[PDB]
Amino acid sequence: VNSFSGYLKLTDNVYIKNADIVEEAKKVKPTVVVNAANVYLKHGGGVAGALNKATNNAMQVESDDYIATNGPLKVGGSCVLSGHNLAKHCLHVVGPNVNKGEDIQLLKSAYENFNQHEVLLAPLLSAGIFGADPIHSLRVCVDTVRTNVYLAVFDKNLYDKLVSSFL
Ligand SMILES: O=C1CC[C@@H](c2ccccc2)N1Nc1ncnc2[nH]c(Br)cc12
Repeated sequence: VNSFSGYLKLTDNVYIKNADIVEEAKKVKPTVVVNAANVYLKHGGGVAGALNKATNNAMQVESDDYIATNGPLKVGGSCVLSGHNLAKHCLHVVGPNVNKGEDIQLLKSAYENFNQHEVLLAPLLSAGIFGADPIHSLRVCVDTVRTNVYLAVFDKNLYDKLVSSFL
């Protein structure tokens, strides 16, 4: 039993809700919140910009130190950093950005990072400003993640379409 509330159950382990991931994180304080990161951990917009703003830029300060020490992430890769006031940990995961021309096959590799954590609050990777089809992203999530994932979808119109079309 965990503290997530109001989710529709898609599969044994995948759940979905129309919610702002920022407000959901602030309420649940999950062990792991997933960020829709880029390789430079520059949290300027989309989910990343919103999560970082909610930390009063502390996520960005921590991220800049991480990059100065370790260099950029790989597309499809991840790193674990602090969750600040939102969660215990933030798993920064880099899905391919279609608006940069990156290989959508890397989306499965991106979701594989979730399997290192028993329970996660997460957005749909490569959706939104990353330019991929969110229906496809949900399919890859369901077919790749085996741990318990609670997906927050900000756009209500998109949420209804994802549910109505789910196989
Ligand atoms: O609906 C969706 C589906 C695609 C996803 C997204 C991911 C990265 C960049 C842009 C969009 N997205 N957006 C949010 N998903 C969850 N929580 C959110 N909070 C805010 Br603000 C936006 C937001």
